[PDB]
Amino acid sequence: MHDLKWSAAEKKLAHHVFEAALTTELAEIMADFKARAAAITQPQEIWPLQEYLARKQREIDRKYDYRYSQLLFVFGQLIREERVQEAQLAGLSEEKLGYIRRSASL
Amino acid sequence: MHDLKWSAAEKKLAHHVFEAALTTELAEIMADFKARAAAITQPQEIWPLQEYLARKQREIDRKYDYRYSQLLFVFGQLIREERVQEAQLAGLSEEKLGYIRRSASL
Repeated sequence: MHDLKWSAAEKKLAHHVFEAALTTELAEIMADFKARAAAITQPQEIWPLQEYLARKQREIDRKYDYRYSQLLFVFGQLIREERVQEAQLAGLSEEKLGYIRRSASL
Repeated sequence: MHDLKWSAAEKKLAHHVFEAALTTELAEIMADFKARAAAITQPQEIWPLQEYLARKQREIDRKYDYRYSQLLFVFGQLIREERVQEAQLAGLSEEKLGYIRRSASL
């Protein structure tokens, strides 16, 4: 809940970085899911798979919050996870980058 | 909601037939699930897979109702689906078999 003004260039650059990170992570999840599915030998084993999928959807939902008021926190958190690099967001304002860096400290 | 008395031999035979049918159907579902999972190419496609799994769990839950008051209906319904044959339940009472046959008519 950072109420700053975003330029068109800022929303464009943010969209590119958000998408790149989300795409990479979802690819990872899809590969893991498929692996787990293939490894199933007994019907009851579908249960733990559903537990995984639920946890992953919730995780993604919370982490990839595409609301501008939240994007500085999101980016910081992705930088902390090493899914985004600060260089990718250099076009954003210095104010924004400061907030992102602080968010990468939580 | 058929309130009849069941002998030990009757519950034993019923258990054998119930298990045989459930085992076959769950094997089918597991194979289909695995096929669908393997065929997924995009993350969003996990959604329709979850819709399938939910429908299948509900279906099984309702159909394989292991309560003695309901087993004559269950068996009749499985006979109608061709997952059980009446010969498998010949050891049950004639009264029970009559109820099963009527249930196979719905």
